Amino acid sequence: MSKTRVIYPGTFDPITNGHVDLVTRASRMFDEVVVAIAIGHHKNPLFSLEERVALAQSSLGHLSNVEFVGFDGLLVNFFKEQKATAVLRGLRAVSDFEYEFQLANMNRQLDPHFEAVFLTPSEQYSFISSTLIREIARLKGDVTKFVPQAVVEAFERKHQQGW
Amino acid sequence: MSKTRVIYPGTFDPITNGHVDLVTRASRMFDEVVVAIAIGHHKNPLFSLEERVALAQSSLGHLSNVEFVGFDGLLVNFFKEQKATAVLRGLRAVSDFEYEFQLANMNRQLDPHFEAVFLTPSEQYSFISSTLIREIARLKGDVTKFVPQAVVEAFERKHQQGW
Ligand SMILES: CC(C)(COP(=O)(O)OP(=O)(O)OC[C@H]1O[C@@H](n2cnc3c(N)ncnc32)[C@H](O)[C@@H]1O)[C@@H](O)C(=O)NCCC(=O)NCCS
Ligand SMILES: CC(C)(COP(=O)(O)OP(=O)(O)OC[C@H]1O[C@@H](n2cnc3c(N)ncnc32)[C@H](O)[C@@H]1O)[C@@H](O)C(=O)NCCC(=O)NCCS
Ligand SMILES: [Cl-]
Ligand SMILES: [Cl-]
Ligand SMILES: [Mg+2]
Ligand SMILES: [Mg+2]
Repeated sequence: MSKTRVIYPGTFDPITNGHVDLVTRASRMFDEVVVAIAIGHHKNPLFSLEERVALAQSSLGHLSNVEFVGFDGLLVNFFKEQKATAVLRGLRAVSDFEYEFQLANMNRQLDPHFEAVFLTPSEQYSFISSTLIREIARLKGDVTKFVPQAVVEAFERKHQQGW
Repeated sequence: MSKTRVIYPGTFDPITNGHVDLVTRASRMFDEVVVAIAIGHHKNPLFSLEERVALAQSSLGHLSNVEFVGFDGLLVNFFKEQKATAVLRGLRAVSDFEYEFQLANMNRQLDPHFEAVFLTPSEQYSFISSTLIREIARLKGDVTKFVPQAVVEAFERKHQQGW
């Protein structure tokens, strides 16, 4: 029996309670979990790579089997570099499901060793996404219930700097 | 690090190439896989429990980490009896996805330890289901491409007995 290593890729812009839930659930089922934060070199995140990693390590660092790594390029190249057992994704909605099904098959064609496993969210997180959180915060709403406290504060320090 | 045990529940009536693919993929990612064949005490399968188990062991017995077990009752009770890490399901279509999402949440309410992981099929199996296979065989079509050879023969021995 070998050691299992799953990658959880994402922009994590920012990390939410939903992502925390998934990573905790995955950490119980596999030997190593890598939170893989897509840099977004052409794709414009609100929070920088450094902010995103730090926000993630603050919510999940207490789990000893979870690593945190920024990446760019083709997910299958990252998959091979990392020697991963699988990629993990969460599935919140039908459109997620259909995109994810297509990506899994495309990746399996690029690399026959590729594998994708999916979790569905607990219902209390099923309505939460990074995009929507950004939108409420930007309009000065309160996102405390949907994100860790460190993310709450990070939104204030964006309001207060201008970047 | 503990030993992982996932249950793959199903009627497996009969097992298809799609199910074989999923179980092989799961066997690489977890320490033990249990093919859990729902007896169907009120729910009328074409093939008996004994036929279904045998057909499954014939396709998958070569994998040393796969067990085969009939069960009835509440899947969460089976989950606890088996001391499982998770239940595994395949997701072929949108309607699958929505039923599975609801069942995972219902089960998580019955037992907070419950967990469900999902795989999507390779595209060459994405159109295959037990129900459709039964239907083609019943109308004397050829199911050789969609099922292991032992299942082909089992359909002949049903044509030739009458049960
Ligand atoms: C798809 C990319 C951008 C990352 O995904 P995304 O931008 O959607 O990230 P985000 O952090 O918002 O979501 C992360 C994942 O967790 C899931 N998730 C998020 N929030 C929740 C929640 N509350 N509950 C459950 N699941 C959730 C998402 O559905 C997603 O699978 C990334 O994988 C990537 O760029 N990959 C490399 C590029 C590539 O190779 N692309 C094409 C060829 S493959
Ligand atoms: C849902 C039951 C009947 C089994 O599922 P089902 O009858 O759909 O079995 P079947 O063998 O056809 O499918 C098995 C699984 O593999 C998947 N699958 C089948 N063929 C393929 C394929 N070609 N590719 C990918 N996935 C596939 C299915 O989508 C399904 O998840 C069973 O779980 C059950 O009865 N559980 C206990 C009852 C219970 O507790 N029910 C309600 C309270 S939870
Ligand atoms: Cl996003
Ligand atoms: Cl069926
Ligand atoms: Mg998201
Ligand atoms: Mg089926």
